Amino acid sequence: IRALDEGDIALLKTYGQSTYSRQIKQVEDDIQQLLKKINELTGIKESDTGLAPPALWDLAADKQTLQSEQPLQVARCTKIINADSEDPKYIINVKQFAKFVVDLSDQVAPTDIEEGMRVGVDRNKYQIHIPLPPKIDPTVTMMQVEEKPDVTYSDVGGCKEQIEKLREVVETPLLHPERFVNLGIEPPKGVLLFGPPGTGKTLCARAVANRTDACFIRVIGSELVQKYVGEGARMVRELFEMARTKKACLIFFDEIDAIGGARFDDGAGGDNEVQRTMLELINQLDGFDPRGNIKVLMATNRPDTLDPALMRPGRLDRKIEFSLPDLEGRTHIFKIHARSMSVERDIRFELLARLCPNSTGAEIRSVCTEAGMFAIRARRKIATEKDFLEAVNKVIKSYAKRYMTYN
Amino acid sequence: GYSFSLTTFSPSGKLVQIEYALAAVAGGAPSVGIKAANGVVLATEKKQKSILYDERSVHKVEPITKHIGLVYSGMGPDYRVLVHRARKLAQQYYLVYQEPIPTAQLVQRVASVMQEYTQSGGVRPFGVSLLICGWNEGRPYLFQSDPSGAYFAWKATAHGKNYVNGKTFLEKRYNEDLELEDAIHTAILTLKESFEGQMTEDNIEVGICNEAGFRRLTPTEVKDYLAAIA
Amino acid sequence: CGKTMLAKAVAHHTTAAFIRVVGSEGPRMVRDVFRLAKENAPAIIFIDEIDAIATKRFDAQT
Amino acid sequence: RYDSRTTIFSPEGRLYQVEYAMEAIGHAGTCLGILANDGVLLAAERRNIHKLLDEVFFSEKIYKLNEDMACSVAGITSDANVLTNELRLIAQRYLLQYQEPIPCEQLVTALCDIKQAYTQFGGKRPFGVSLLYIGWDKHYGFQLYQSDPSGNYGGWKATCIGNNSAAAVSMLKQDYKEGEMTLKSALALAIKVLNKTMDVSKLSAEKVEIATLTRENGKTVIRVLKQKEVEQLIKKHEEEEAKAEREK
Amino acid sequence: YDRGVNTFSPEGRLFQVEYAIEAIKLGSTAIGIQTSEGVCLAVEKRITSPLMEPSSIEKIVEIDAHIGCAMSGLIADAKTLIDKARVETQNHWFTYNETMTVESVTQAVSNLALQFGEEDSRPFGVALLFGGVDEKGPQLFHMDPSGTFVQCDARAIGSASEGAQSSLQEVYHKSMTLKEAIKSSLIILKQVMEEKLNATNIELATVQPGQNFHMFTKEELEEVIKDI
Amino acid sequence: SKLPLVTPHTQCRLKLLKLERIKDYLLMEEEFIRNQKQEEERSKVDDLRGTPMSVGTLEEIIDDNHAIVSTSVGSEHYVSILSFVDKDLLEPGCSVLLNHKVHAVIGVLMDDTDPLVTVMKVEKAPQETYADIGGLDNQIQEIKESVELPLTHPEYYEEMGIKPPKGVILYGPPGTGKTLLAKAVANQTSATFLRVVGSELIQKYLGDGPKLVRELFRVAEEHAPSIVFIDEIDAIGTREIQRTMLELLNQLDGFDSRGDVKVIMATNRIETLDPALIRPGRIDRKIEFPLPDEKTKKRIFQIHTSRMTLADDVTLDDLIMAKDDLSGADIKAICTEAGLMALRERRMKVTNEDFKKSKENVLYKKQEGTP
Amino acid sequence: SYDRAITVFSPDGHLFQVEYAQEAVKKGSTAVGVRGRDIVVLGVEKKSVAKLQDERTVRKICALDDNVCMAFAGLTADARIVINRARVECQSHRLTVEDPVTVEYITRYIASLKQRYTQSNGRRPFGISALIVGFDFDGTPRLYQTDPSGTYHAWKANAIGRGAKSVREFLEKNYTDEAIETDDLTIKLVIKALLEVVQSGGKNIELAVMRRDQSLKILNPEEIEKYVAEIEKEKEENE
Amino acid sequence: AHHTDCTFIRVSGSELVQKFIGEGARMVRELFVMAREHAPSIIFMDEIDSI
Ligand SMILES: Nc1ncnc2c1ncn2[C@@H]1O[C@H](COP(=O)(O)OP(=O)(O)O)[C@@H](O)[C@H]1O
Ligand SMILES: Nc1ncnc2c1ncn2[C@@H]1O[C@H](COP(=O)(O)OP(=O)(O)O)[C@@H](O)[C@H]1O
Ligand SMILES: Nc1ncnc2c1ncn2[C@@H]1O[C@H](COP(=O)(O)OP(=O)(O)O)[C@@H](O)[C@H]1O
Repeated sequence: IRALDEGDIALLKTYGQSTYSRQIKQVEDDIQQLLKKINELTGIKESDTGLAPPALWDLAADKQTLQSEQPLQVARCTKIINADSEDPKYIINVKQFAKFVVDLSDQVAPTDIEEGMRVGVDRNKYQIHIPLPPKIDPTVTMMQVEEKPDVTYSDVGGCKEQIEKLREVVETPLLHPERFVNLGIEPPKGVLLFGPPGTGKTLCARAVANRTDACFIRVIGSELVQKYVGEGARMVRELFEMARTKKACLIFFDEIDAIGGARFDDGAGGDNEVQRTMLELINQLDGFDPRGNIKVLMATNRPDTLDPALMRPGRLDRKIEFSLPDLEGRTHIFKIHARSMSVERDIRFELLARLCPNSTGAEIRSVCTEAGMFAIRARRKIATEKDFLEAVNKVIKSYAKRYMTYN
Repeated sequence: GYSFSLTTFSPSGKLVQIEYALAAVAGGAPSVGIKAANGVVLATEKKQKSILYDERSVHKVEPITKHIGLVYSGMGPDYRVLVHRARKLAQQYYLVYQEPIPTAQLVQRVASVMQEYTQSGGVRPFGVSLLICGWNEGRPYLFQSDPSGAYFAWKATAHGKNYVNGKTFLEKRYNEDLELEDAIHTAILTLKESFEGQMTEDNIEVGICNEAGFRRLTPTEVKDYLAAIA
Repeated sequence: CGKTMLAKAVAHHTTAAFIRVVGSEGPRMVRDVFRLAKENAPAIIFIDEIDAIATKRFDAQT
Repeated sequence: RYDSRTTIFSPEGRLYQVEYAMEAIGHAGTCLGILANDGVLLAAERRNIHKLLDEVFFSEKIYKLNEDMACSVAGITSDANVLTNELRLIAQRYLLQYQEPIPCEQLVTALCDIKQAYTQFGGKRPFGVSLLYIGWDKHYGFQLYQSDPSGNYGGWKATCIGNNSAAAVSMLKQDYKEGEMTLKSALALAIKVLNKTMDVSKLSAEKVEIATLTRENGKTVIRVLKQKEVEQLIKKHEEEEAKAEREK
Repeated sequence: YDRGVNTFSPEGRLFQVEYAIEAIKLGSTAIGIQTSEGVCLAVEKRITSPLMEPSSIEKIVEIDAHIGCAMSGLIADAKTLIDKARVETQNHWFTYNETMTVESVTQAVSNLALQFGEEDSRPFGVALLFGGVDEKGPQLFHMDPSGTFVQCDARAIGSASEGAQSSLQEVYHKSMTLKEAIKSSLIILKQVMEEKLNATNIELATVQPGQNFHMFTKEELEEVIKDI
Repeated sequence: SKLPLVTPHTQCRLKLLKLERIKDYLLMEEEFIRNQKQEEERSKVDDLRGTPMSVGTLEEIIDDNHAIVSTSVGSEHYVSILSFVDKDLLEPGCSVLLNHKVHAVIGVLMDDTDPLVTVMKVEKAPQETYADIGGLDNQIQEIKESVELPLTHPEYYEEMGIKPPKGVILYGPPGTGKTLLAKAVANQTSATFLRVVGSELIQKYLGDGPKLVRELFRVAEEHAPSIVFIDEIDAIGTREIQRTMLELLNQLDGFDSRGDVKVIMATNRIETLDPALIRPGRIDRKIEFPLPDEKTKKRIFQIHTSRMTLADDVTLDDLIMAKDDLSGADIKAICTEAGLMALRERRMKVTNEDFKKSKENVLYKKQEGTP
Repeated sequence: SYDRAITVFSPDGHLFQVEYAQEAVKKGSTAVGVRGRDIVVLGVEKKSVAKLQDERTVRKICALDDNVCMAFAGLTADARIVINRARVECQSHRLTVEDPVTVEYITRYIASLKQRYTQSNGRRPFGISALIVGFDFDGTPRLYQTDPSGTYHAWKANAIGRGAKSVREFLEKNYTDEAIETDDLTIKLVIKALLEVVQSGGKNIELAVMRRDQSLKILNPEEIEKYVAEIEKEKEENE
Repeated sequence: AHHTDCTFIRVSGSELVQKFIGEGARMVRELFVMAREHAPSIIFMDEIDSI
């Protein structure tokens, strides 16, 4: 067949039109052009700024302070010359700018200034006047939780021994140091949590963080693993320094299997960098210099995978096992999950528990939720035992999900 | 590539090991075989690494039967094992049928053994190209077999080092009504073209099949053709 | 035998700039050396023992 | 690796090695069994192209299993030779046992079965040969069969394999004839398809090898076409294309 | 250390037949109980469709008029093991005229199981439970692809064997009547494994010392269904 | 803002009337805008921030009105904060406007960094709707119950005391409409849509994978009501790649409270998925996308051929019939190629035979292999 | 330890190569067998005679006994091999055993052959499944299916091949628990199933019938089209 | 590309491979990023069979 000659497309797009074509495409072009005219007439949209509610701010104090104070630059202090201790002289490093020899102000005092110490300095004389806190890496400091999760130990089901033994280490010495000190015992400082996925390890971590009352820092595998070498080790250094700053602190590592992988060499050097980061960590937990009042929690799904030095007691003193819940534990967690719902009073939960196979607590919450959706899809405001049994069937058959290899 | 194993196919359908064998072929000794009007002439060079090598101690043209002459491409030891097999096969045919083995049929059996070595995963083919001259029922025959198990009939051909020049030579320097003497002259001429360095009675050896019988040239006759001629 | 000598001598007598890469040194490298050659209009590229990369093509396995 | 050994399936279950054997057959010389009645033919043009080629047998593609059986060759040369020898051996077994000619389908199935058995066991390379059969037997008379490396066999009235096999079967399905399409029309159509598939203008006689089976005296004869008959066949096809030109 | 059983790992474990235990796991479960009254076996069919003949799946078999068998894993290898057990019983009885001890049947099947790297294929990916009687006692035995076997009073094999085994352990004692052990097995299989009992996907086989006939339970499950 | 959707598509005067209605309204816009104080506030603040104002980064806040700011030269300055700056809008990493002379903080600048995830924020869902999908009713109710109802009406779940489901996997043969359904649900509830294609989270850099997923969840929670789509999760789903899996799994299940962001993950090889990523706790909703049946195929044919001019002779049933051999994408392919075939022979009105040969050719190109 | 072989197991215990054989069977065409009240019927589709091809030679239905018949779907080369083995086994069993062959014995033989072919290194398994219908179930009809895993089962009605997922459900949709009175009705149901052919034309369906006492019976295309017409008349009742 | 006035962008399949995971995906996606930002254009993958 011959190709579409220009006349052929012309007649194709002319003969086949309705008697409306011209009007409605012209009207559409007017749509577009009138839209553009409206856009150019209204101008661009104001992106604006901060400017808190007008009654809140200003005062002549703002401009007076702006014209009276000094925009101090920030400099690393170094090598207090201390040549005669009547005027000591200091060295400062203005990053990517310069290095200066300076003195204190009439306000600050020599005892207030230490080496390093990240001091502030004026802009033209470069005289030092302000004590500034050290540079904590932002991607390390946002790691502090700053908000307790809405979970308590009562929400954890079945694992009475596990929660007792973990509270013995992460909560009891902080709450009651007298028991340990008057008996003259040193409590453990490292707890590892291991078990199958979905057994409640992260839930126990959430409960601990809610009941900690001290500085609690979560840690995730992705946070430590930077791209550039040594950077993850650097962040862990800053993290442990931050923990030392707090009067006691709790450190939680979630899925430490991401970094704690056992060292291997013959794999053309292997991952190595992750091994270097976990090596800086393995030193920080217990190396030179005492760790301090830093109690540390790790949870992982592969306890055997971590490097043996990380399993080592003195850094991981108490190891806890979260196994698949027993019948009593299944009943307890079913009660706990059913507390929040609007259900029948006569739900015989232990029946549902004994219908459950070796199901983790995540499965229990899932089947409870599936009962919730059954009730909601039925529009009923009460979840019934029939809803719970359909939920059990759905969840269990879904997990179970030719297959002629069977018997 | 697909050459470390002999019993597998490549995605394009090639069994790379056997063209590797053919690459070993044509890297060996140059040799040229042509068919004249009456007889068949096969010529091959004899040039060793050092002058110490007494070349007459190692013949290259071998009579399978009194009516069959055989030449190879250069793979010495593989040629020897294959020529032993060919001699025994010719003897079996000679005794079974009470008649001498046909040249084409002899080449068929030799290529059949060749194919037998082109299978399994723990053996390799003999990377040898075989030129067979023979007389059968008053007709002269020149055949060529290759390690793949295939065989063909050539009025004239050549293999070994610098074989393309021999091919062009026998393309323009040949006609099917050549006499035996002129056939040997054409053979030594294409040998001169293909070979590097001069030759004497020492450096060439030639076998000629005539319908009465086959015979390998004495080195003196080889010099008579190669030297003082052409 | 003097391949590199003679190429270098040709480059020195001419206004060319002599870039050299040995074949034992993937395709990104080839594109980079060609681009580098483009940067100097009369430049000359020399590949040393290119046979290793220019051997016959067949069905490749690994 | 899956493709390295014949006994390993793909995750989809396909076998790579026999597929590679068919793509090998893709390189084979064009050869077909043509559509004929009261006769059959196996035309197989020779890929051999060189002046000093002797072609002393005058036949290297079509092999006569017996005076009522002929087979074509398209595949590995040595594999094809050993396979043809095995065909003659199997026919000899059947005849010596029965003193009756072997049926076409039975012999074809026997060869394809031993081929499948060879492909099935490990440490062994599949026979990279496909082939065609032209025969006459008691049960069905004139028959043309096609067989592949996997051991698959089938009946085709007109089929072609080798170089441009798809194109050949395509124009065979294009100008397909049936019924009164006798042996001579089969020669004409084979000449047409050979000229179309081959790139040679005025296709040369020596480049093509043709054979045909015809029931003479009830004892049958298989004649492989000599130079002269091919010559006037090709010349007649050339003047036939000239006649087709004359219509304009 | 993946090619076969002829490779030893640094911990000594052969990294081929652990996958045979895992192949035991993928198969449907089987339960066996050893009681003084009789030895019983229960078996789940995992029936794909009702168009299937339920008896066609031979996951419950009769080795001999004094011994029955159930098993989990691969069905073809299981059938081969069952065939050997039957021919071994036939030969030993026809020659010696003494009853084959069930333990001896386990020994013979295990000796076959030791034929993948011990002579001159692959481990038989199936675990078996035998329940039999003899002139000296009614017994239940279990064996695995590794060729080891053990005497058990209450054993569970196949998929989800852990929960069923825990329930079977908790319900079992040495003085159960066969009726109570059977009923406990049925209620356990009902609660944990699939669903309420039905003749289409579950099968039972019991053996008593004085009963060489009707080694199975068939077309009488009705009295169970209403009274379960 | 965007135009209304005119919903006749055949060329009829109803389409016209809707159009000139729209023209009327935009013309009133033009009229109104063409037919055409706080100097105290400006004279204080916008004169205190004397032009020009530099742009820098906030690092830390030390006092109520004192903070550390870096600039593009990399220097660090302890400066004061003027009272009008919203303190709650200030955090480490925030872009801040600064007085040129005294570097004093004079306001927060709305963020214009993190370019890549800013691009994958797409938000350009409106090309489809639940209308554009026909016959996937079971899947529609499932995903509505899982992700759409909790976003539109979380009241039911909060009243029930239910924490809503927090993960959905879609699976099935390709071309069944998983991506279309995800885009459609993104359109139904106007919550911000996030799409990231599978292998694209796999990166050469060791950190870039987990880092990319972390920043994607960060931006998702920043947009608050959001839906994140990972198509071909198989590319990651089936140490470094496993570490990205661990990051995603913990972002799903792990510490902190995720809130409102929903997760849709589409796979073609669900059975090859690793057990960890299919979390019973998180992923409680697995939605299969079977190959369309006769009714669904008919619906897809009507939907796709609806916008095409059709002849009378088209008997859709012979196109619908045979078996469930193909998906919706193949149906769109048949419709398109039938359009081209009608075009070649110069029909702007496709006929039945066009679709017949179109389906035949598609089935030819569908699968392959030697007999 | 991934599959890479036939005699090694994946870490979860599955043998992947038998699954690959199952997939190879899934690539094959449709094959739906049933057993009726007294007769057994079979219908094979997707003949696709390629004009120059003559359909008869391929023999999509093969009988190897005094009375038993069906081909094996998958790769037809393995089908012919197992056809030869079935011929040899049935003839040998009839000649050697005191009583003639039964369908159960031949089904077990085929299953054991497939298993013994699978259970070794360097031996490619038969990637073909089959549906066996026999007469001598003590003078009753019955149907078996054979799976390349070396496994055999006994169906009332089964489907394998490209439509295995579909037609089986179709069977589950309407396989009447009432034994099919007027087994012609069962043949009409088989024809309705064959209307679900890969080409769905129904004009090239090759059908066989055997009444559990008769020998092999073959249905010609015109008489099969008669049953197709009866099925179409039944389908047109929806008006 | 010349006659239809659309822009020409060429990237060979051999250029696609690269020595690192996560680079071919990135390079293809950004190749189509140039494709979209150039607007009317044609994308060439010479020797796509290499991948
Ligand atoms: N013993 C339990 N009691 C109450 N809730 C539980 C229990 N085990 C699991 N859950 C529920 O299931 C989830 C389990 O997650 P978790 O196991 O902590 O993750 P990970 O395995 O990554 O640590 C929790 O959100 C919790 O709500
Ligand atoms: N013809 C020659 N005359 C002088 N020196 C030579 C000659 N050929 C090679 N050389 C010596 O060999 C060295 C390397 O030679 P090179 O140019 O690398 O040859 P090729 O390129 O063949 O390897 C040079 O330093 C040079 O001194
Ligand atoms: N049920 C359906 N309704 C409408 N269109 C569909 C349907 N199923 C598939 N499609 C077509 O297929 C394409 C979507 O394919 P999809 O299955 O979403 O891709 P993926 O497999 O990558 O998720 C769309 O172009 C759409 O037009």
